[PDB]
Amino acid sequence: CPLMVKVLDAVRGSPAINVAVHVFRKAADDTWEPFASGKTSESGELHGLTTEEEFVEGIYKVEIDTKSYWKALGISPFHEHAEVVFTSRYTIAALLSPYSYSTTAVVTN
Amino acid sequence: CPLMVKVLDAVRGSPAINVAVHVFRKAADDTWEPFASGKTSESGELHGLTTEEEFVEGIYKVEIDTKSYWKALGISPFHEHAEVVFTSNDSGPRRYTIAALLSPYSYSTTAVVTN
Amino acid sequence: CPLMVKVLDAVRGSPAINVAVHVFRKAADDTWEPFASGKTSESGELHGLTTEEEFVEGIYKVEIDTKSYWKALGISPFHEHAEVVFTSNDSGPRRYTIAALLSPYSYSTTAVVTN
Amino acid sequence: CPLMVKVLDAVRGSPAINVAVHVFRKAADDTWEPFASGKTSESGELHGLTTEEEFVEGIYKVEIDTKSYWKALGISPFHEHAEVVFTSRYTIAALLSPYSYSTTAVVTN
Repeated sequence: CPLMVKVLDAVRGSPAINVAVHVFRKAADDTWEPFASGKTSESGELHGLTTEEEFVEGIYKVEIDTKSYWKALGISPFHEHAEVVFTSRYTIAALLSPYSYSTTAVVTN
Repeated sequence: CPLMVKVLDAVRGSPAINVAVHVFRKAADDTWEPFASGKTSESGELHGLTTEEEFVEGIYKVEIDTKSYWKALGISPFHEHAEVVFTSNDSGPRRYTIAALLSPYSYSTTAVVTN
Repeated sequence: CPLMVKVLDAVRGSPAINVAVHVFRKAADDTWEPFASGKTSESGELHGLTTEEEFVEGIYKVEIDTKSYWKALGISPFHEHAEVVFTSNDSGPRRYTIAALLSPYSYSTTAVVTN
Repeated sequence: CPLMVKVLDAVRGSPAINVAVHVFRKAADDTWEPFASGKTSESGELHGLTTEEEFVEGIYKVEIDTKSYWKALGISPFHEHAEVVFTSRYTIAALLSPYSYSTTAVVTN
């Protein structure tokens, strides 16, 4: 798999577990088409979203449902989600706080 | 002025100047409607985007054109832009500062919400 | 005033108020000598730490007491403090803003250096 | 090993390779005693710094030599190093830019 998503919780110092992640690809008609989705594991990682064959050149959006994550912990956060948009191994990492997030791409191989 | 945007450059240690910023509001048909826009100043700040009267409760998106900024500096970037999506909340008086710190392969955004 | 410190709270989305900040300068015997200190204001900013005349080229450490801040909010933190160590450089006129964004298990610090 | 250090480069979107890391422990006389050191690998990770037996309760400082890293890439950075100070699995992660860094602790098991 050429795409992995890793989510960390900066309040608890832990992986962010069971976070929903949705991936979209921009279609020829300029709309966002749903591409893949999943939930982070106990390690905060989401593997297997796609394959080398399916992950063609294009514009991709990774939407991380941070709001549901914080609300399940009792926290009303600022952001609706964390959005990562890029043109195409990619690791998309997100570090979450209730009123802040950071995202980093690590691109290897 | 209930909404300000501030952008910093983590490579040069400087305000990120002349960065395009677009604000959208989610419409009833679930599309994003352009709302306001501008360019960051020499202090990296964008003031005057909206008014207390216009900035009603709703879902907003602030799109920061980071890719064009890094292209102007000759540094290859990862992201097309930085997007900040939030629901505003008129429970008490509020001012929103959306702060973004930019690196070519990383950004962070923070909301500073004050009375 | 060539050196300012600004601290934000990523959990509450607010300036980090009443945070103790200590500045040190490296002495000839390689020890850290206290130089200046204060507490952040209601805007999360600490002004007036030093003067252009006092702030000569050297190695400085800015220590932000993040642990006491999180203890006051009742949130268990990881770090004892946030430390920012840098060499100042009087090649042209400069102002230094040391900005820190605090979470209980994470912080980021950025230098904004302007003419 | 109860302590791992991971360093990422936010300019290139890559692990930060061959970064020097020094660990100190505060002694009873209130001085910093050198505890362990190493260099990050091709994955940006530094494993094996210590053992469960050696990593007793105490105050630790992890000093990451970011200045040498940037200077080897032609960049004159702001910070002399990134310092992480904490009282005691710990993963200390640092994300580096020339005028900014972030550090996050991920504490598991």
